[PDB]
Amino acid sequence: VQLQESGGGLVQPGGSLRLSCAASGFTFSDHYMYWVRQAPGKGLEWVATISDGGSYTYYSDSVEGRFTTSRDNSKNTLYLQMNSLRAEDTAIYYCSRYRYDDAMDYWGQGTLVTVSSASTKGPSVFPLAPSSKSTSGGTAALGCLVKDYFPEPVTVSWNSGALTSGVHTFPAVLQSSGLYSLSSVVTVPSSSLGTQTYICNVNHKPSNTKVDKKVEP
Amino acid sequence: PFVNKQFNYKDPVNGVDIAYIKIPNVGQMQPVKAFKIHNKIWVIPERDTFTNPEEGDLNPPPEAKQVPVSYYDSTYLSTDNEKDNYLKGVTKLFERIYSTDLGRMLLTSIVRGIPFWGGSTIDTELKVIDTNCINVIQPDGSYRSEELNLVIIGPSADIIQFECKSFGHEVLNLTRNGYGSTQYIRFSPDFTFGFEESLEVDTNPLLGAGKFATDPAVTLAHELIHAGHRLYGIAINPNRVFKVNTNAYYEMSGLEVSFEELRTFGGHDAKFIDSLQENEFRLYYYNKFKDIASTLNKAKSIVGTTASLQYMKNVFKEKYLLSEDTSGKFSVDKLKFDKLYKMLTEIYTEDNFVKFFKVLNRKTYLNFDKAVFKINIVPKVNYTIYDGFNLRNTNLAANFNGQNTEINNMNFTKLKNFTGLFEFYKLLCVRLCIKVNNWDLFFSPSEDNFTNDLNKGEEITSDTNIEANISLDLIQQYYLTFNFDNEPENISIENLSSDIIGQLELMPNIERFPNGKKYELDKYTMFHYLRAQEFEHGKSRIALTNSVNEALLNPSRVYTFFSSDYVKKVNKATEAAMFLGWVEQLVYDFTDETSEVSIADITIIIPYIGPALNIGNMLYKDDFVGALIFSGAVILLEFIPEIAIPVLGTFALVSYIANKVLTVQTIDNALSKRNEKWDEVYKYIVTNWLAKVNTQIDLIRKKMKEALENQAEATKAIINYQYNQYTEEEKNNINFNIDDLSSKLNESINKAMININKFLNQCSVSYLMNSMIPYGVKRLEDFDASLKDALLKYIYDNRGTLIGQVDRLKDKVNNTLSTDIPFQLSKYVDNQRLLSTFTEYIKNIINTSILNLRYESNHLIDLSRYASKINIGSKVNFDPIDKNQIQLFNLESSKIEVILKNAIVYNSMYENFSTSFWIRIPKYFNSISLNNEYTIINCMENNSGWKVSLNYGEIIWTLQDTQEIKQRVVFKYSQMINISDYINRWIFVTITNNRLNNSKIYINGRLIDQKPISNLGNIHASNNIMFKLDGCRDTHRYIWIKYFNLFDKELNEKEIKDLYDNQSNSGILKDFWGDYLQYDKPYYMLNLYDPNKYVDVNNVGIRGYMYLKGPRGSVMTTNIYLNSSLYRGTKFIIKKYASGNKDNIVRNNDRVYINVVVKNKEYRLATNASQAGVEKILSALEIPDVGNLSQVVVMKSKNDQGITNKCKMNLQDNNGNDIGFIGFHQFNNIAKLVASNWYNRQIERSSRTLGCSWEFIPVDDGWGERP
Amino acid sequence: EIVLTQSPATLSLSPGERATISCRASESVDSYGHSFMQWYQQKPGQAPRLLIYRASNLEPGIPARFSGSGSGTDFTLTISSLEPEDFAVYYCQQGNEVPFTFGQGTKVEIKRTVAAPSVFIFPPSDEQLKSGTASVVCLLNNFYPREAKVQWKVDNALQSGNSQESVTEQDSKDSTYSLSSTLTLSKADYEKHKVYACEVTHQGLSSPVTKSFNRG
Ligand SMILES: [Ca+2]
Ligand SMILES: [Zn+2]
Repeated sequence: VQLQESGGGLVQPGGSLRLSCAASGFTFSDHYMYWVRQAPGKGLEWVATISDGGSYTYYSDSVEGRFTTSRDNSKNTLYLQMNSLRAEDTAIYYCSRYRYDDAMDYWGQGTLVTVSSASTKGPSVFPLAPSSKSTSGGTAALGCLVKDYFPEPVTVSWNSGALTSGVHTFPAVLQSSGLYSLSSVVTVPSSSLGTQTYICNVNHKPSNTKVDKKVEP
Repeated sequence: PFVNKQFNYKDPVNGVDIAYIKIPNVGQMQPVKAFKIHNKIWVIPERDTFTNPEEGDLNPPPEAKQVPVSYYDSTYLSTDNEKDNYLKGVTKLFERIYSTDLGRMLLTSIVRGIPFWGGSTIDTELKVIDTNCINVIQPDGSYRSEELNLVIIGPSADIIQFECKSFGHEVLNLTRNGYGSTQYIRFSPDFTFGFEESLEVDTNPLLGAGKFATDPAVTLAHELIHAGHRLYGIAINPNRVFKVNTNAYYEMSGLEVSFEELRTFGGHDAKFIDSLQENEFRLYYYNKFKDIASTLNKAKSIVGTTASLQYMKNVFKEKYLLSEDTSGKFSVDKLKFDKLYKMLTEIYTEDNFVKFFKVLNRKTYLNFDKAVFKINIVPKVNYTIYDGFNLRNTNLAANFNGQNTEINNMNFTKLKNFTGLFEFYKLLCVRLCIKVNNWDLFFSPSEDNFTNDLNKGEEITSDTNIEANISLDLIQQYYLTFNFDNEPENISIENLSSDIIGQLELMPNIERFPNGKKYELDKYTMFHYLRAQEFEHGKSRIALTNSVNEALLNPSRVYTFFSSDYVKKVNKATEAAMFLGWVEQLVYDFTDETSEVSIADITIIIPYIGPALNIGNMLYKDDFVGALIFSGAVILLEFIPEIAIPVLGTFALVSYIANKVLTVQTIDNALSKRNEKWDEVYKYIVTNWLAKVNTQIDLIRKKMKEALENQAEATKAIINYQYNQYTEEEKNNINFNIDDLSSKLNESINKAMININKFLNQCSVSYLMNSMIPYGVKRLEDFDASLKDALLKYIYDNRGTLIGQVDRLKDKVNNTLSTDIPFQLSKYVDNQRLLSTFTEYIKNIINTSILNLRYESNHLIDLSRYASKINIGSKVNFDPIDKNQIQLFNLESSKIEVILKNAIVYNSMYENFSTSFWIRIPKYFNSISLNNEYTIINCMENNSGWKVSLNYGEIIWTLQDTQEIKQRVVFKYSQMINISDYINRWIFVTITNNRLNNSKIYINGRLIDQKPISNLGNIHASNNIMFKLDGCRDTHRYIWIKYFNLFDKELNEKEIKDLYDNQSNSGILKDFWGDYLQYDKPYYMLNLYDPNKYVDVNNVGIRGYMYLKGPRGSVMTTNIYLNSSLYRGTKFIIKKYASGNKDNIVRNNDRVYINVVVKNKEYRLATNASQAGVEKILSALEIPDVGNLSQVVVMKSKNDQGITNKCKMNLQDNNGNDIGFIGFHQFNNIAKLVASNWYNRQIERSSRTLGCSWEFIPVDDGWGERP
Repeated sequence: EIVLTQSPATLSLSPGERATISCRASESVDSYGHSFMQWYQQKPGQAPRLLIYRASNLEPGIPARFSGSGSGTDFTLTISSLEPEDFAVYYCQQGNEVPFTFGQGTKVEIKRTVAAPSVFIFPPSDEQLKSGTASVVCLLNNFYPREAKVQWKVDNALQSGNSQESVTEQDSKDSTYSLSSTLTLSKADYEKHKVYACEVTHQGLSSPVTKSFNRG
């Protein structure tokens, strides 16, 4: 019994965007629907509440007059119209159902929204080569520098998601260039090294950039 | 003194007034012995065997007449004695009619209305019509011809078919062109009809039981009436009939009712003729009178007499009340005519005669005859000229007793009705079959019968004509204008040939109705439920009565609408000293089962009607009452009539420039003509109502009487089947006369019947009132609307001409058209029974609502029957204790939409109107509610309309039209206050309005705020009333609402006050919030004499005592509210002691235990009553350790009298005498709680708040303090 | 704007413990005899999950260890016996009146026996060098607690400002952390030095340790 909030993407400062949360598995036309946002690694925020029949709306002072919510009950959809965006609108956006008169009980995955003047740019991928003056024990580590990319977010997996244990993927840091950068490491046996190969799958979905990097001495 | 000679049949011929006479005949007839009882009036005491030459035999016809009752005696009236009886009988009957003021009149009228002259193929000249005479044979053999008005013959083959017959012409229709011709009434005073009444039980309680005989005087009058019309040549053509539908399973196979006959009967039958038709006739005969006047004027010669042309002319001047000028030119005075015509057609009526003879008589031709009796009115010990059958100073002068065929049983010999019981019928079946007798079926007039010109525009002039009911007062006024001699003479006339040649006036032509007639049906019909109840009928020993038919398929095919309890109680199994016994007990059971009784328009409901006739509608089982509240009387009707008032035709006025007087005369003429209009439209509705609705109710009424009879007989049988098996022996030991038994149950049945009459009485009116009249009143209120426009545009346009009096005239037009003229039924009906049911129904301000929203049998509905549709939202909440209490949440799906019927709402309806509802508004809790106004009841179409709204401590009424422009009233109330009358408590809102005045708003029947709305409007009548929280910016908010109402008028102070107490339920005790006080529910106690204290126990047991201590705290939310803490102190639970009442609501005078909650343990509140002093110190004792201590309290909400009151708990000793009301002693110490008899005394003499005034506070989300 | 002040700021606690989290409102949160206080568990990267609604009611399918309480302006969420899996930001939310607000959250951190890091050092990829910049990556692998000093030394000369640290979460087999220090240098500068090393001091290390290389 889920919902499914899509729409988002890289949008210019001053630009406008439409979010669309889809609903099924419960009589939608009955419940009040809510919009809650959360900037990347910050507090949660209430954005908008809309009544069941779609005639009453509440918005937090922050986005009042800039945003609008509405609903097409017969299509089981909820909507967030979003105009003259500012960088402070950068956040994941969650739609939710409010079971009367208790709480926001059901939530969606949440689509990402990004406001900035900057161009989409794909990540370079460099290896991090396992020295090599190893050993020992155990236990040698290797990985990937996935550098110079924007916006978030990149996704790393190893050997097509076959190797996952002993893997660490760092969060992205915003460099002084206004680009993102992260690294991906993995502890593996000094033994299986010239024998078992290790590849480093890398996906920047905002650029359509797939990179499968083979890390080796 | 009307008939001057006493005649004996054997008196010899004299050729003056006892002579053998010849009569108009097809070919040769040998003469008959007649007697001339009065100038112009002859009697032939001989079976009419000669006027209709195509009735040979007096034997019953080979295929029988379609007539409920018929009689055949080919020997009747064949001997001399019989004739001589006949002669005397008719005589006496004339004297009886003549004895009454109205009879003196009709009789004179007749003598006087001479058949015209007439024949003359030439313009200039008058000649007598030969068929209007007779030849009187003298002793010596010569014959002399005589003019003649009226002959009474003995009857034809069907003895009781009494008719008026004339002789015709080749060209002229002598009875329908003002001419007239000689009437021949077939008649007899030797038989009369037996019928059944069931309406006189509400005035004469101990009335007969069976049939009652019609008084032969009335019948004779009846036929004379017809004779009258036809003598004046004003009878309504009989191709002109009141045509009935005839195809439905329930509709009457067939039936001819002639408009003439309707007019003739008079009373309410006459009222089936719409006005547009009544006028057509009148104009037609007026014209037919004009033509006579003008023929007169043309005549310069007279033939066949020794009389003078002028004498003869003047004969007619007097007949038709023509006006003579100076020249001898005659003409017709509309005015004079109008009256004569009113007297012949509206005053000479069967009904009026019955007012005069003061006898019991059928009430509508529709009350079908039921049997035929032989009577003998000639002996004075039997029937007198003045009292008829109901002889004064005897047993019979009482409750139409003379006419009860049982009671006066030596005076009516019963006879064979020649029409079999199913000579005419239809067959009604199921997918078993029965014959239902044609005459037991429903009469259902075609719509065709009801015409009008309501749609016709009219041009109001200054000329325009202003008109200008039939009471006994009025007739007196007629009587007195009557000139009662100068009786037209007997004049000598030239002989006509020995044999007057003439055929009877040829009638239709009317066809034989098709004879049942198969109908295969899906339910059991009510005819079937009725046959079940019959038997049987019947000797050996059947009769075992049983519910759930098939009974039919026996016997004992004998169903009853009674309970197992009775069905069991008579299907034993009982002798013999136990019979005596049996019987009594079965006079009780019957009288509880039949006297059973049980909304505000149908006060009195008869529950067992549903099961009797399977009403009908007849989905089961018998919770008929429920279905009857739900839908209206409309469930009874077998067909639902169509109410078709068209858009009323508007006025348009003639402007008379530069003229004052003809301009104001045109206004006044306009306004008055309006008044006619409402009469016109109303009347029509009454006429429609009487014929299609009241009829169905009168038949069910007849049918309920009949079941009650069926049941009584079925019982009688079974008491007698048993009795007969017995002693017997002794037998001659328990003498028991079923005449006493029959005696009892008819008394009994009577007592039930006054109930059922009442009940169905209320049904008929209520139907008329709330689903007939309204459809009309809309149309009027609109016509009104547009005439106002039209009149004020008239004043503005002619405003210079009117200079001095414009305002005086805008005020005239504006007051008269703003007032809804009042429907008075008394103005359209003559009937005491109904008029007083209607008088009772108006008395009640709620029957007149246009919206009346009650929860009934699982649905919210509108008991006023205006609302077309009620949509209830997905999350509307009904309070399961009292479902009338509706909870609305701030969801858009917590909403109730009421949509009014289209052709019942009219644009100008919210100009003088009002609304009431009880609301229950929770405490406002949150800052956003400080400035937030929200609609809750919305009645607005595009910016115009009315709405009710709410804000922080406010209820708001708002009016707005049609482009401006609001006014607005406010109730205001605080949330900073200790105990509020209003916060979260049930309060009763009332709003009144008045276009030319102010909106007022009332709270619990106290006027609060008023403001002028006269600035406007006008307002736009919205189809839609939407109950919704519109705009409330408090997510969690909600309201309770109940008994919503809408009135088409401005309720006055005393009306709303009343409204206030009628909906208060003063019988049920109430908690602090105003909800029903319930048993087994923890309450916090508030003493009103010291509201700053709560209750406490110092010690449990009898060493301890309860007491008031303080303070209570406060509750508050900074800025929003700060009230007295309400959930404090020790808790009370009202525990049931005795009840009945399946339920949980603490009612006035309930006896209860009171438990006190101390540290989550329930304790019982008691005192030692023999504690010296008046005040008994109450304590909290271990529930089981109470013992014989006084602990029973009477819960109270009134006293005595019935002045309401807040002293709740009267405490009683285990003997039943009062101790005191529970209160609190103290100026001495320590406010302990006492039962004090001083209270009981004090309440009698004042209503002031006392130490015994408590309120029970339950926890409620609406108050929301935390405990 | 009802402000929801939530304390403590952070809250580190070993399993099976008691986990009081205190929320508090500048204005009331009560209407219609209901405190409209919600509580939310949010693990990283996932939609908040409702725990307790109306201050005191437990959401169907949430376990007993969680329990709500309070009323008015003072609510409190307790975890009867913590888990490892109950490291999370936790949030209180008032739904009494608009503008609905959340507290600023409370980070449950999991405890354990101090863990020493395995530490790893990474010379800049040949292809990256010829791109313009060199990035030397120093990895600390699987340690606790999170507090650590890590200076970059280049010819045992200290560098500062020219690097950023990044840290994982508690990879919740062991509630352990992992950090990467990332020194960014220009082609020009990086090949006018020889010996590169990061050096780490940490509670689990008896004396600082250094990871080193020269170019080749
Ligand atoms: Ca009239
Ligand atoms: Zn008649």
